[PDB]
Amino acid sequence: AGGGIGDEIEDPAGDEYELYRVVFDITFFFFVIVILLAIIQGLIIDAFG
Amino acid sequence: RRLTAREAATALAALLWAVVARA
Repeated sequence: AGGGIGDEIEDPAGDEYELYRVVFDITFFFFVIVILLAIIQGLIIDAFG
Repeated sequence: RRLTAREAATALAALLWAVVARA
């Protein structure tokens, strides 16, 4: 997605579990995308170095 | 752990160990 699931869900603004879903989305987004693609980038970067 | 007052009065221990506002 490049942006987490949030473009590929129902809108979570319904009252039940809104904040629960939002921490879920943002935690998923942050952790997997930025940290692990950065791990990959840094690995080949350190390889050239 | 209680919606509106979740981060505040529902769980202050984890709110102090970390500082989240949605759990």
